[PDB]
Amino acid sequence: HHWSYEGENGPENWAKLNPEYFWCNLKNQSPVDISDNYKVHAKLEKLHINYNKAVNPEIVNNGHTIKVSYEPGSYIVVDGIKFELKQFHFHAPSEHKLKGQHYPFEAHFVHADKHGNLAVIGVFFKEGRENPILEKIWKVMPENAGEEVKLAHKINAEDLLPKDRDYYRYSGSLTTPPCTEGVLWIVLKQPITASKQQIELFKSIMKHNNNRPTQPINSRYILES
Amino acid sequence: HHWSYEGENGPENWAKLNPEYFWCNLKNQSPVDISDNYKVHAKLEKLHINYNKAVNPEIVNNGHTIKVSYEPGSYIVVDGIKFELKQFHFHAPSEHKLKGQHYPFEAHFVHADKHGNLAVIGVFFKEGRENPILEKIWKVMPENAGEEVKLAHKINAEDLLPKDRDYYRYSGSLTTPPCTEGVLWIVLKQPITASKQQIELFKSIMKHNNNRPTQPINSRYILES
Ligand SMILES: [Zn+2]
Ligand SMILES: [Zn+2]
Repeated sequence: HHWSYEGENGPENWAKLNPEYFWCNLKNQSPVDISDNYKVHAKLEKLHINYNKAVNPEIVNNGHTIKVSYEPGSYIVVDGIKFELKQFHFHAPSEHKLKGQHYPFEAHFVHADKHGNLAVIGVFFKEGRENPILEKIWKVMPENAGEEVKLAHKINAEDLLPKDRDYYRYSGSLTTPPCTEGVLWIVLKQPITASKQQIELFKSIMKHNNNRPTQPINSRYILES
Repeated sequence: HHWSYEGENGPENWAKLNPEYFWCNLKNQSPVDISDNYKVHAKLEKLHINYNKAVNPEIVNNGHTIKVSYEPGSYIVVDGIKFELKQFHFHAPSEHKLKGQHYPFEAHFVHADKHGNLAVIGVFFKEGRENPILEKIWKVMPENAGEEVKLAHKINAEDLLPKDRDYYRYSGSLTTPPCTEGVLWIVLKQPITASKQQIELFKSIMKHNNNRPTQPINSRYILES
């Protein structure tokens, strides 16, 4: 009964598939179109990002994305709370839209506080210079679902963030089942770059687009730092 | 199967009473503590309130609150959408807190667009001069649960609002079962007043407090105009 991005098990049917996926049909779902009608400017706190190197992380093709596990000890501080970075993974094209338009590629940095509350940092990619930290992961990326390899290199997830740290903030959900809500989303405004070849290798390995369609904003607003 | 504000069928157990009440345990519930920690100023549209008189409305004591039915044709316009006023009702002490403080009294004006989406305006009351609309309703409010009477007067809900129309805005839920989420909350900054007699009679008829405890803010911000 595997959920997918297409067909009878695609995103419109996710909540039907499994009693745990009831969230996918509710009112505060992600991703969203970031458009002017419901974004406002606000005085938001500076992003506090405290990342160390991950030594030899595991790289997993779970059939829906390429996921990189992160060793404990790296965190962000939001609203006073520490959220520890657990993993990051990729979507092509982007899940979030900017005024109705996709980016070719999006990375999600998934964090959890000590009670398991989630915060995700989203980073957009535009075509351009090959990203060389991406190139370390791509070189060894398992091509088939359910496969895991150990990267024999150190990597720092900070190198996959823009230097400019202005952001959008809203309250949403995981974008794959079970689609749990109460997720803090922080989407960085400035994209970084990846090569067209890096993006296309990811797409052929994924074999299909792996972005969930944007969801109704409902009674939410998006905040802009 | 019946719900209440205390005991075995009180707020922490609402979700167990009825499968339709699953919302009551999720992550975007109301009311909330309006706290400096997660409140930010923002450029928000002016409230557009277009209320006409309601001729001889029904007043119901449903065991949970005193509810006043409003005649069709009065509405607010938010984000371009017309929400028609259906009813208003009362809580003592208030449901929302400010900086951890209750007000003695709170009114909720419940609106719904043509598809049933909900917008609620909250108004705080402090103890002071008597309110003249409240006086008309209080004169004939049913004292026991399950009773209805028709008011023999016209009233305009606009006279239950403050003159100053600054507000807090956030995405939330109904505060009674089924606790549906996707509710746009608009809480007016400026309290108006009810007399000691008005507050005492309401509390006496309700027999017990009828406010839901405040709920975790989770990943939300409260916007201030
Ligand atoms: Zn993701
Ligand atoms: Zn209410």
